[PDB]
Amino acid sequence: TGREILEKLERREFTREVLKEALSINDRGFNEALFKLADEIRRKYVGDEVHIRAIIEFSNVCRKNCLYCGLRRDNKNLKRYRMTPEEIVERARLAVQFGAKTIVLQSGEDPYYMPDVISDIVKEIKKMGVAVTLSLGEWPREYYEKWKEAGADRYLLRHETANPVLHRKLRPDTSFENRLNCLLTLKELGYETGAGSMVGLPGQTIDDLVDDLLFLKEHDFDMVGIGPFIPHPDTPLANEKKGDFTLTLKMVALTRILLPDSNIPATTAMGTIVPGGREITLRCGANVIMPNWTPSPYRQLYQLYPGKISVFEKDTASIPSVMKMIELLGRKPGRDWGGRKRVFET
Ligand SMILES: C[C@H](CCC(=O)NCCC[N+](C)(C)CCCS(=O)(=O)[O-])[C@H]1CC[C@H]2[C@@H]3[C@H](O)C[C@@H]4C[C@H](O)CC[C@]4(C)[C@H]3C[C@H](O)[C@]12C
Ligand SMILES: C[C@H](CCC(=O)NCCC[N+](C)(C)CCCS(=O)(=O)[O-])[C@H]1CC[C@H]2[C@@H]3[C@H](O)C[C@@H]4C[C@H](O)CC[C@]4(C)[C@H]3C[C@H](O)[C@]12C
Ligand SMILES: Nc1ncnc2c1ncn2[C@@H]1O[C@H](CSCC[C@H](N)C(=O)O)[C@@H](O)[C@H]1O
Ligand SMILES: */O=C(\[O])[C@]1([C])[N][C](C([O])=O)[C]S1
Ligand code: SF4
Ligand SMILES: [Cl-]
Repeated sequence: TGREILEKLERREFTREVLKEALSINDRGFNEALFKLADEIRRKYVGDEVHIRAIIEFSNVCRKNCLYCGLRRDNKNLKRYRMTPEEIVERARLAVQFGAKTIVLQSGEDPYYMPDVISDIVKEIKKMGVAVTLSLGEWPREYYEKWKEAGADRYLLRHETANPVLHRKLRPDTSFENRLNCLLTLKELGYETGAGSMVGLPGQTIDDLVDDLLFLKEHDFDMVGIGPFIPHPDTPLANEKKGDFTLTLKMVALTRILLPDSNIPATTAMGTIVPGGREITLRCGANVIMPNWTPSPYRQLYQLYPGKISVFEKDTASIPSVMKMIELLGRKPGRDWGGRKRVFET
């Protein structure tokens, strides 16, 4: 029964079977109660502040060939771009002028910048008195060390899928073992570390989703980014089914229940698959939003999946828009960098 699974979630009995059953029950009443539980846990542990992370997608060049991703190297039907270091720093400064307290630098795995150009950019942005998060993919330990010395605070490296077999199939350049080793290295070097997964990948099962939740709980990540798989027409997965929004939302809710003090974004992919999806997600366990700060004419070229929102508006619209969102949700913008504030418990 749903009521018993809720009770067990409330008492923190996070067994495999309780998670499977939560993910398998499709009853509306159960789902709504699960979302209310996550919302309430969010409020109690991380409060009403919604932390704004301004993301600059500074290059869409990638050396990898992930099957799901529109930036994969085999996609010849994409105009590739690279922002200059000066452009990146000045665009970051503009976001800080607009009130961002974290700058996220994201790219394809583009060798050009690595490691020294990144280091230089990080140092310049850190002078602005904000947190810096990197989301650059898999690189040697030495690169991660250089970036940490340069002042980077956080690193986002979604684990994608905790099924090693599925991982290697979808990400043929690498492996789950490699991805995990990167995540462990980042944690050792003192980054606030983010992981997370896609929901509704071709071949992914409900037991796989359970294993994603258990993986996340085991390593106690600071941030967890979850969104649905959205097929891209210039990829091998073009004809596969999109991930289900509701199931994805349940994954966010369960993540908050499992990791009550973590930082959990309402991802752009959630807002792409359903109009108003980020706002829903912020009411079902999430506490972070990542407005797109990539400038025109590049923004529209950073196409991991189609239909991405925030492309038609002026390139400074997103920060004001999320501030309006936060207000209409009855929430508050973050006052500090929004680092993880651990609540030690039993
Ligand atoms: C806004 C709609 C529809 C509400 C509605 O329209 N219900 C009828 C009117 C009720 N009023 C009290 C306004 C008047 C009553 C007198 S009347 O004469 O109208 O009958 C309600 C119906 C179900 C609600 C969600 C679920 O909970 C799950 C979840 C819990 C989290 O925590 C917050 C997020 C989320 C997604 C909820 C958001 C929102 O809250 C929803 C969509
Ligand atoms: C960038 C330009 C020119 C002046 C400038 O370069 N300003 C640097 C401000 C730096 N900070 C954000 C760190 C100040 C924090 C002050 S605070 O008292 O909010 O802590 C300034 C002038 C007016 C400012 C907007 C309005 O105000 C309304 C609104 C308030 C929100 O809040 C943040 C978003 C928004 C849209 C503002 C963004 C930005 O800022 C604007 C465009
Ligand atoms: N088709 C698609 N649908 C939904 N999310 C996708 C997607 N393609 C990629 N993503 C997400 O986009 C993220 C950013 S890729 C850029 C960061 C870095 N190269 C890296 O891979 O870590 C990936 O973590 C993945 O979860
Ligand atoms: O999960 C995240 O941190 C990011 C930044 N959100 C992006 C999206 O498109 O939803 C991809 S990773
Ligand atoms: S998911 Fe990241 S590493 Fe993989 S192809 Fe896309 S940009 Fe490159
Ligand atoms: Cl961050």
